[PDB]
Amino acid sequence: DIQLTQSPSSLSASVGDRVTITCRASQRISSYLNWYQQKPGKAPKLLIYGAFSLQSGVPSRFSGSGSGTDFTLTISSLQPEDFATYYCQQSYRTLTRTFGQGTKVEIKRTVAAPSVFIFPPSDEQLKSGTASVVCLLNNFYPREAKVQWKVDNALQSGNSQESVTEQDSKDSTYSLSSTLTLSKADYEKHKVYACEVTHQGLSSPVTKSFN
Amino acid sequence: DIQLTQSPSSLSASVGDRVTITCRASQRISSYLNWYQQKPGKAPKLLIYGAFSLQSGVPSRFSGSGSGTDFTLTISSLQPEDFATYYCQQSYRTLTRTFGQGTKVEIKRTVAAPSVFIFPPSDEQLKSGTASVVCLLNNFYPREAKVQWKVDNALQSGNSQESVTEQDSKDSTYSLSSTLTLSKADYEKHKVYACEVTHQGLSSPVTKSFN
Amino acid sequence: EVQLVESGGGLVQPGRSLRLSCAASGFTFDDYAMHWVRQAPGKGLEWVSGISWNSGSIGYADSVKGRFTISRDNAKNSLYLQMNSLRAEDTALYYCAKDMGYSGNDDYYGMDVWGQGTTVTVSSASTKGPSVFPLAPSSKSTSGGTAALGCLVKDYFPEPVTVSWNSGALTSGVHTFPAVLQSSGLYSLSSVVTVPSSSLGTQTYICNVNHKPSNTKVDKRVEP
Amino acid sequence: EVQLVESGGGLVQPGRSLRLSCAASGFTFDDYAMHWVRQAPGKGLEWVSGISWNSGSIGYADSVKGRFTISRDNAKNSLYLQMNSLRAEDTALYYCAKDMGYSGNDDYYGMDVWGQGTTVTVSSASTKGPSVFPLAPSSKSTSGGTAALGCLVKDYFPEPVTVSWNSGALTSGVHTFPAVLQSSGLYSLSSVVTVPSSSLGTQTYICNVNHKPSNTKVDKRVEP
Repeated sequence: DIQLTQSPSSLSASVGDRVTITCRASQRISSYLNWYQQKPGKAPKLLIYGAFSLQSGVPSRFSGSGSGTDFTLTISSLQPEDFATYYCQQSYRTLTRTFGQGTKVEIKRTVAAPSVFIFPPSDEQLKSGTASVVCLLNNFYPREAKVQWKVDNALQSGNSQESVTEQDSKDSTYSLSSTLTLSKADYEKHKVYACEVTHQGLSSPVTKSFN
Repeated sequence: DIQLTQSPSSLSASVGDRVTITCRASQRISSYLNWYQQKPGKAPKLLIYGAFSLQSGVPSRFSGSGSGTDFTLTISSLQPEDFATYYCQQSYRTLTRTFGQGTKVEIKRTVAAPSVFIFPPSDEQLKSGTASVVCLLNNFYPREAKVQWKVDNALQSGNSQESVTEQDSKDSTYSLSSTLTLSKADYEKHKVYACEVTHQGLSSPVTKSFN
Repeated sequence: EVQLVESGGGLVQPGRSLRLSCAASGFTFDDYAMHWVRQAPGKGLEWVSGISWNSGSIGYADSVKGRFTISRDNAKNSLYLQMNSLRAEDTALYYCAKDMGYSGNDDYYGMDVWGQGTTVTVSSASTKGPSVFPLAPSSKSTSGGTAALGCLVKDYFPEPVTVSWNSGALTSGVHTFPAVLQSSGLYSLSSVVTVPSSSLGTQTYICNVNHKPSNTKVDKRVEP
Repeated sequence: EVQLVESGGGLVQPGRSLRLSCAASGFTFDDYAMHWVRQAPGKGLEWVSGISWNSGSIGYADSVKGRFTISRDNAKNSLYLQMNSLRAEDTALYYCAKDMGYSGNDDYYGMDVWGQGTTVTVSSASTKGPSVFPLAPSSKSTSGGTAALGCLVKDYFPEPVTVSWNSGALTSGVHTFPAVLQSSGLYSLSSVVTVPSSSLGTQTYICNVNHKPSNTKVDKRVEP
């Protein structure tokens, strides 16, 4: 079982910049590696095949290359339309083709802190036998935001969920929704609820709470 | 498996008023909806078929209509005889006809509080190894009365049952009997019993108790 | 003139079969498709089974698909339903109905005629008669609120228990509740009558329960 | 002109089978090898199975090796995938794709033509409709920080829930999140809109939840 490994996560670049994406196998599979491009809501499209051969209809901006045992995809000048998830593929000279984990390209922007809001449980929800608290981060740029929940000044985990939006098309920012879920029976055992937000754009952690 | 959705519960209306019942399928079933009417102790009868075709012997008061996927039964002027449970059915072009749970039409009345009485367990029951205490609500207009049992100033549930009479033919009221079941040994270990009644006709909840 | 007449029903244990039938009168039996529908207390209508003219097509509800069989006898103008392996969940009133058309494939019409459904109850219990446990009025606290006195009717299996006060003499102010099934498989019913509190020391009140299936009559006195 | 069209999909119970098909048009179908690729939400591309031209050779991914069968009908210009014993882990988008070559042993070629993947969901759950609960703005503490108000859509099974504000009138400042699957098998999403705090007492805010799969629409008003 030979796996393909691509860059750890994603690259940040502005339009007109140069983007380099690499992929390597733990063991040699073949002399060729293919590249695919995928956009949200769309099927994968073949970008390069045979390592060096550019697929018809694809702009010359995309050029295949490699070094050592690794393969490279280079975008000579990044365009607004070139922001997509990219994948590497090898066939093992059989039907059982494999793909790498995929890498993303994000729009470059300056660092900015999130606006933080906390939403107490509704009465309709409490009447339903459950309770939850929502901690919202708006308009922040760095993806790696950290939010933790505390109840009665005590840390909780394993009872919350997180969902993150795609980068905004106009402000190039992200939003984050963190929800703390409690049963009504346990919810009533506590008096104060709070969330703490840690972020690269903050000089200090932001805490919001309700009673 | 496609189920039908009907009005949330029941429609409260006076004689001469306008009553509309709506039904929708979760998925498209057929181009036509069949409407049926049922009275207590009686088999249901067909009023409308083919969406717009009124069944012979049925008065013009009942008229079919609809919007989008939502079918409607309209009663132009509600009569004393029109208080019944109405049902929605679709064939799906098969023998396996699908029925809804139906919508009930209730007599509209001014809201007022119930009279509250408590009936402690008899000696014959205790001698039998059991005990039963009943909370009674008399002559109230709403159906949705709420009764909670308390023992030794603690709330109890799951060990009681509710039974309610049909709307009165002359006073248009309801009567409710809530029964709490205890064993002889468990009844005796307690020192005080109480019953709490919540009602739309009450400005405040009323609690009764006995030893 | 046009009517459907159901036959069959009764109280049976789980793991046993019961056969229902319906007779046709006032109309041509074989000009229409036939259906069975059941309705449990507190529930809406549920379709059970049905059959087209000349038995061109037969359908069953999923819940009974492997247990129930439907058939027709045109010569006798009658409809039959065979229910095998009955379960407690199958307790309901069972009705026969006449479709307006001759095939289930017609989605323009509903059911034309409904009969008088019978009662089918499935439970592992004998026809035990009721006991009566009288509920004294709280005359010490309700004397100015009108006196409410009542009784409980408990531990009976069959549905049709008749309850009245003073052998039917007292009907005014009487509120008799629907019976509720207990986890024991037996029913429990409550009944209360409201009277002037001044009558408590002058009028004797008797709770009278009449249960034909067990040849049982219970007379209990209710007093402060 | 050249395209692949997927067909089939939908919700099934665990242990049940589902059959998918793909129609080829605009190109010769029997001159190329075909492959199936699936993509779960939040995941990259995973190869499932494939077949060479003339069915000369067939391969399967290890995870489906004993469960999935692939086959083609050259004449009818279609590819088929038979998935047996489906499990919750098999939930994904399933894409039809065409190999640039005819041989499955040529490593110079990739997949040049992809169709529009269908959705296959496996779960022990019914298509339960959503419950909606409002999230009041903390106007008492955030009045100078701009107000954020929203609502939750909880305990629904089907994926494609659409939420908008004020019947589409309010789109600015609206942030809608991807739903998160709960251990119950049901999904929950949140939607929040940021508005001037001074407008909270002047503008009525309602979130509109459109559950298309069950024809259910809920209009929920959100207040301080």
